[PDB]
Amino acid sequence: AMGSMERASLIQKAKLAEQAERYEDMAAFMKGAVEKGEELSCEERNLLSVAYKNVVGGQRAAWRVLSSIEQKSNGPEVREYREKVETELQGVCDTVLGLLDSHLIKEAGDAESRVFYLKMKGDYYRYLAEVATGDDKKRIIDSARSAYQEAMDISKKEMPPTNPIRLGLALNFSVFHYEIANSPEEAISLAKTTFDEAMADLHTLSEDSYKDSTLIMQLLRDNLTLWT
Amino acid sequence: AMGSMERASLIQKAKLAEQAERYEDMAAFMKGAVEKGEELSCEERNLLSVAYKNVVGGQRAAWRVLSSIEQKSNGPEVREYREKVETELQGVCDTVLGLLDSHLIKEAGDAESRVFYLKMKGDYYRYLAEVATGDDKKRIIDSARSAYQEAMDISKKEMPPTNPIRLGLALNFSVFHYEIANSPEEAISLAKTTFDEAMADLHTLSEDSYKDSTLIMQLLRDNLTLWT
Ligand SMILES: O=C(COc1ccccc1P(=O)(O)O)Nc1cccc(Cl)c1Cl
Ligand SMILES: O=C(COc1ccccc1P(=O)(O)O)Nc1cccc(Cl)c1Cl
Ligand SMILES: [Cl-]
Ligand SMILES: [Cl-]
Ligand SMILES: [Cl-]
Ligand SMILES: [Cl-]
Ligand SMILES: [Mg+2]
Ligand SMILES: [Mg+2]
Ligand SMILES: [Mg+2]
Ligand SMILES: [Mg+2]
Ligand SMILES: [Mg+2]
Ligand SMILES: [Mg+2]
Ligand SMILES: [Mg+2]
Ligand SMILES: [Mg+2]
Ligand SMILES: [Mg+2]
Ligand SMILES: [Mg+2]
Repeated sequence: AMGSMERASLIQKAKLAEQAERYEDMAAFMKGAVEKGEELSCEERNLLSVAYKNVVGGQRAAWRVLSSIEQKSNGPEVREYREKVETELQGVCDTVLGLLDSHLIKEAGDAESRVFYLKMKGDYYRYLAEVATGDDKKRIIDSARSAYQEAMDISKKEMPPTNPIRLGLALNFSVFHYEIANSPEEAISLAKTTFDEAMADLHTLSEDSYKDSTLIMQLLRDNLTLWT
Repeated sequence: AMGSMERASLIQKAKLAEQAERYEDMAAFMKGAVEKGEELSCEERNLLSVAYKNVVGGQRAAWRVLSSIEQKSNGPEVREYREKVETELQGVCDTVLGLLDSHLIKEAGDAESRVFYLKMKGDYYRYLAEVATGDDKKRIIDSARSAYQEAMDISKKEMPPTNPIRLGLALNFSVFHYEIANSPEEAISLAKTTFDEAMADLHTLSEDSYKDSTLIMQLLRDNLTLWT
């Protein structure tokens, strides 16, 4: 439906939608912008991520409420409605994964863009894994793992240890280990090594970069406190 | 789309949607329940009102953000996007007004139901008036006024001055006077008389009814403080 709107108009309206807290509209504007076929700038990548993270975050919160009610009950209505919300969540994840596969990741050559998109691929397979069961669950977990791992490999080679995208990737991959992969030790090791290597590199930063990096380091520390 | 689902299943899912904060789903379930053609119980009327008030409240907040940006700017994008949100808001209001006209109000014979629905009719024409301009604005304002006035007439004849639906009607009609009809004196007079007549009737109430009534009386007092 966004095929007739200018790329720049879609980006302008995504920013308006963010100000209005209209995240479904924001996501649809950014999907239309991606579908124009041009690469995204750093600012535009962040708009894309904010839009979908807010949409899927609402779905995940709803799914958890309904799943909890369903588990306590264990007619068909609670299961039906949890399945409805689950299907819509899966559809959002599949949409984001589709944009990354057609063709954001393959055209992303710079480390900052390529790591950003592979982290997104990890995150959306992670959200699919949260609602998956059984074997099907295994291949989805492995897809998340693989994406995160490729992102980590590039990030370690190409970015300093305080880079916020590198930090955010390591934070989310640590959460994947603790919450999805049943690997709390790997989660704790990753978060601690990431924190310590960032701390050692802070001296190289300006006041503003220091604020950006320490904000995400505090998230790693909050998890380490939750986990130990 | 809800024609195939049982009335009781729609009500059950509206309650699940409320717990999950999925207000658009809640509204669609309650629209389907109304369209079954049976009258609504007190609990079901409240589900209908909560669902739509949350949906339209999100739209009104967005519309205000976009309208403010538009006014400060005074390309077409801000106006286009404000018009999109405005049209969707109007559509929600027209949907609610349609349910009241087909056929909730005409089958509502008891004072508690009839006042509830006429207050809703007042409120949704009020939301249409907030975004209307010009003459068209006049007939919409008069529709809101007329609905509120019929509700007030029944409420004064049929309900005690502490009844929460009577109190809530008077609160919203006072807001209509102050914010829509440019009649701050009528707003203040209504809120003050309503407050005083409720205060005089509190002695007749149980502990729980007293809590219900004084909660809404505090809203009247908060407005009187804002307005004087
Ligand atoms: O509360 C959280 C915390 O999740 C973190 C924390 C650190 C890094 C990444 C995430 P997330 O990508 O949101 O799972 N996420 C969240 C956000 C919205 C809805 C729901 Cl149900 C959840 Cl769990
Ligand atoms: O902040 C309010 C206060 O509105 C009142 C106050 C007392 C009675 C009735 C109402 P309302 O029916 O929400 O206009 N409402 C509101 C609720 C959601 C979005 C927006 Cl923009 C608004 Cl203005
Ligand atoms: Cl359902
Ligand atoms: Cl490339
Ligand atoms: Cl638009
Ligand atoms: Cl009747
Ligand atoms: Mg063009
Ligand atoms: Mg049942
Ligand atoms: Mg399923
Ligand atoms: Mg490239
Ligand atoms: Mg580099
Ligand atoms: Mg039936
Ligand atoms: Mg422009
Ligand atoms: Mg218009
Ligand atoms: Mg009747
Ligand atoms: Mg009576």
